[PDB]
Amino acid sequence: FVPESDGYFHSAEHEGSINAIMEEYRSYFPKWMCILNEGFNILLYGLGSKHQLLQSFHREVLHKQTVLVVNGFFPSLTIKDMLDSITSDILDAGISPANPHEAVDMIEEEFALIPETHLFLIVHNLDGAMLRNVKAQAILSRLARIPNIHLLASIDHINTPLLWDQGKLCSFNFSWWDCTTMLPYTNETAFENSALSSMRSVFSSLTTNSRGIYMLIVKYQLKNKGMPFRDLYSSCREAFLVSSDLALRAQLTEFLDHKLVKSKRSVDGSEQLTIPIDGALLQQFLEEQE
Amino acid sequence: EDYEIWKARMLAKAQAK
Amino acid sequence: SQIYDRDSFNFEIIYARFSKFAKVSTTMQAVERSIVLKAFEHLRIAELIMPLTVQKEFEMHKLALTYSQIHHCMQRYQALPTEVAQWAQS
Amino acid sequence: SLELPYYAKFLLIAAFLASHNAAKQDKRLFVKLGPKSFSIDRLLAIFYAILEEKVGLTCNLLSQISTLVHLNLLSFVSGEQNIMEGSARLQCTIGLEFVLQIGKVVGFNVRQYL
Amino acid sequence: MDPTISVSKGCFVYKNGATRSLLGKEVVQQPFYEEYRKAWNQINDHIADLQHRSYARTLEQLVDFVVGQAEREVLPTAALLTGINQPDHLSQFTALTQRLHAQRAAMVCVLQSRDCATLKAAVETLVFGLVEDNAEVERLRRSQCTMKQLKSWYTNNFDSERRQLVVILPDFECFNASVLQDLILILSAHCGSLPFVLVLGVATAMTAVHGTLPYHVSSKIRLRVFQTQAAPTGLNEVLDKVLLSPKYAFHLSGKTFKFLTHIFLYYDFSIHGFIQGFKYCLMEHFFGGNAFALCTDYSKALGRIKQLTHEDMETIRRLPSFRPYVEQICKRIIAVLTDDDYLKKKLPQLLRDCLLHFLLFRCSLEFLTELVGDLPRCPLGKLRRELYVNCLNRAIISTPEYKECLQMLSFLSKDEFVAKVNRALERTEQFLVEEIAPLELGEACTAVLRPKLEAIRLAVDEVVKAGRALQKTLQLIETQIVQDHLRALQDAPPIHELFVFSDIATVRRNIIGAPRAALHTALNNPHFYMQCKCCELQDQSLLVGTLPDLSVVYKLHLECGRMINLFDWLQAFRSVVPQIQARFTRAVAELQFLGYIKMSKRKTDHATRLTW
DNA sequence: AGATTTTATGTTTAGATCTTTTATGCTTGCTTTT
DNA sequence: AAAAGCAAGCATAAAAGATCTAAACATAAAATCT
Repeated sequence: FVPESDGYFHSAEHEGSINAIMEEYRSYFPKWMCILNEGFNILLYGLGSKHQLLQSFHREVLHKQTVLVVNGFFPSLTIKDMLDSITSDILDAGISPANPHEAVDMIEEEFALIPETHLFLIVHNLDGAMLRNVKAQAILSRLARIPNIHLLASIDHINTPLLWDQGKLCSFNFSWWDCTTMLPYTNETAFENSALSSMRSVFSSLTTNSRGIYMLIVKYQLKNKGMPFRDLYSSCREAFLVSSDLALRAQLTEFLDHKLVKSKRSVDGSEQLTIPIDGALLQQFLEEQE
Repeated sequence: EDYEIWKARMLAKAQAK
Repeated sequence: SQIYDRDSFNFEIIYARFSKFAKVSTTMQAVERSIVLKAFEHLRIAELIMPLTVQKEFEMHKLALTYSQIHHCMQRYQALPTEVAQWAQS
Repeated sequence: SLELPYYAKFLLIAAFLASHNAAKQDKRLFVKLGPKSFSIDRLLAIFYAILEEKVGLTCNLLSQISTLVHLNLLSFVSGEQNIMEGSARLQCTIGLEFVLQIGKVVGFNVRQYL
Repeated sequence: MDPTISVSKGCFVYKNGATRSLLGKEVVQQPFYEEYRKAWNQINDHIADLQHRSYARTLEQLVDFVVGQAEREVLPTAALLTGINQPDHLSQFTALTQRLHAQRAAMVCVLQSRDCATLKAAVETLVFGLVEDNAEVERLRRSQCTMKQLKSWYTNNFDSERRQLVVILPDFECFNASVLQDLILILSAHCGSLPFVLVLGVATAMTAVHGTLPYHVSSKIRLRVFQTQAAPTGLNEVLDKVLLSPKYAFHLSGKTFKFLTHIFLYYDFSIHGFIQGFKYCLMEHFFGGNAFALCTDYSKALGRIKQLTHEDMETIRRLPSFRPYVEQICKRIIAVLTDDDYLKKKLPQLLRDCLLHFLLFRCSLEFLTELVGDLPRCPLGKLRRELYVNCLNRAIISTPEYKECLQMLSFLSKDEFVAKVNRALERTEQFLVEEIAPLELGEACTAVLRPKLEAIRLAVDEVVKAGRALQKTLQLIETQIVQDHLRALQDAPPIHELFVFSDIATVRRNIIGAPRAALHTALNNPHFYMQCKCCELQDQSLLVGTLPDLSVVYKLHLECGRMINLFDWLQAFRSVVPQIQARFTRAVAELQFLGYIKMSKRKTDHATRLTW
């Protein structure tokens, strides 16, 4: 792979083949055990999902050693959660100190106190959604520096080694391994990190006066191809759809909560009330209400 | 040349000698 | 400040305007750029120069003085060389 | 007197050209105030344009980018939180004479591209 | 789904009796693990001894600086112009703390940049490091380790005796500037009451020290500059004294040698990464079987031959150099290819032949490198390592550069020529006395080499006591040293595969990491990995319709411009091949997960490519 | 009848939140040199 | 005429600035062990 800069300056059979590929990567495992015994850490950099491969390594080989699986594709994990997990469950040392590097110093002391109590550490997606900051990678490199702790990890993003400087890449004593499974990224993309019908479904739950207020904004939008707030207020007080200004502000706050209406303030202080839907579907919606 | 067919052909060249 | 009507300056602009005098000053030829930079930091720690609130040599700055204060410093100064006293007038 | 690896020298002079040559002149120099901001892909494009050897994009090269950042030879004028998303902006923070010394040791004449 | 895949937790303990040598006994008791551990412990201890003997002079100067401050306001401070390879210097600062504690001259805190984001945290880690370091020489909470408590502790302890309070700052470039200047002003405020010494670790140059210290801060600084030796000089010292030593039976090939030095000189100046790469080369060599546990010193090698089973006999037969050894030999080759015990009885001669050839290679190299690298323009390079790579990679006499060396040595005047060959003779004889005589199988190596050196010295006496004799002297140097004892690695004596390591492809794969190349050749031609009978492309831009779904979306992505509307992309993918829209959404989501695209925010239903 | 973890509680500081306001940047819409 | 170049415009977002809150830390009431 030797990219050209001119692109920047001008800017079935598959199941059996995948099973043979997975059986070869399953055959690699004793070599990984010897490589982890010599102090190197394993890094996988294939195309497809490597979740099942590292789960098979935890299941078939590390069935009795201490293991902390870490799901790096989790949107909401924190490095405090992982250090708290090690400090509380592996060592029974209680909660880790609030400074993460103090927690790594504590983990290094307590793991210096116990030889031949190895802690395997499997991190699917070391380039995770909350591990992409430099600080969490510094914590993971300081943890992988420990002789007791061994590390297996997955890599998926193309720009991952931009956050590993030579100090982290020396603490991460990686043995790179091309584990290119062709499996789809189901679990890695299942999480949160990666409409006229909904408008009808929320319009059905509204009361009659809320239907009248939204129909007034729909009629003004189709008539003008966002309405100022004062016209909606005078139209509602003429049609008796509201008691005072504050109930109308509560109804528009409910519409902002259910995203039927976008409120764009003007420089003059008037509030504009756009409906964020194209006018053909809005005309069909007005025809649906008749 | 595979090792098995080479070893077999060399043994044949020895036994034919 | 008098030319650009109180625009924010920089160490590079002020060092260039100083070196244009220093090349013909016949007493300031010997200074290194590092000595002028440490003199600029000495101006900055007295709060005669204040940052607009980027490298330390390129940070923008503001003079904290009226021109009349510098003009009275020009008269109150002891043993001022005549070349600097002539350069101050123009 | 700053001894450097070879590809770190090419990365550093490419970052100097990225911060000194402005965004518009790369199309005329490479298809064949202050220092300017530059994105990391602009740095890799200028590095591949001046390299004339084409090494692959290994882990070690982007590791050289990050460890040049850690030595305050480069800087993070913005971005920081999203180095990997391409929104990061770097800024080279060295003088011209060190670049000419690196181009003497390397043999790459920097002044042709300025 | 899987129990590990939870919507709530992110980490999953599988504790098995953890309180507060991974391999089984079959592997550790195997002989190849024993020989690998022995060779690795020898090589690692020799490299650590070389690093300590190179650091020892600067260590004595720093310890003399601290004791000289102890014999005696500005804080004394010692900049240490260390190299770019920052992780390697923690052993240097640790040796400094060991010397300062052994002399009882000082107590040392070490201030990492990770511990000092703010002035409060810097003062807390500084006082905590000094108090706990004194406690560890012969635990307060970090909230209460004020500088006043440091003064009270120093008065309660060492006022009756003065220990220096050395504060190492190993990563000076990584510090926040305001925190560092405030810390220097704080330590300068306490001088006289508390004796501080502030050694530093400047990876770049002294201009960085003069830049980050302002006029006010440098008013209170009395710094002295020490210089650690350059990283390439340390690499050359390790490569000449360790990887080319006669006493180790394991040798790298010239390709692996050039590859590890290419990683050092062209990427990172870390000695530690070169050592870990050599360790991976040693492990990849020695984990091939007990036949590679024969690769050791000669007596243990004879014991390993008498230990051997049958799979080791098969893997000493399979290796490529045995086939020329067999065809250059009938009943003897039936006894070699079948009888097994005859090969067990014939192994010691081949092992002594290989070890003697590598000893003669090192001695003839110690001859030739002075005589070649003293020359101007240096066709074969200066140091021993370049001639090592050159004589191993290809036959040396057939190279044009050897013809250039013979020509430029033929053009010499008689006095410098005779002085050069006599310098090569004295250097080779000093090497034969110093380094080959203690070694096992070194007496036979000296017995082979020494008459040839006496014949070259007699040719030198013949050219002294008498124009065209210089060509005869060059012929004697060529055919008793370069031709016989400096063969190319393919022309090495048979079963040299036990001793060299030439498998560069798998080790280059497992050391040099290139995720982008694997993602590129997997997203362009899946047939390289999947090996389908239908998915092969005659060229990489074909876009066939039987491809895996990520590849078709990736190619329709690759073949256009920057901003990409999703809709015509979907029409093109639907034209190539409901559930099809869900497959397109899954492919776009995976391709976003790899970082190849990203969704636009200012414009809905669009995507920008992050690659070029 | 007195010392020791043990536990329940209150305080404080760092982090999440609401809100305004300001800005660079992402895209657009012309605009203009080669 | 083709593609690089200057005002325009809304928008994520970034500072910020107060503000409120959740968890870490110091501390007191109290069963527990002697």
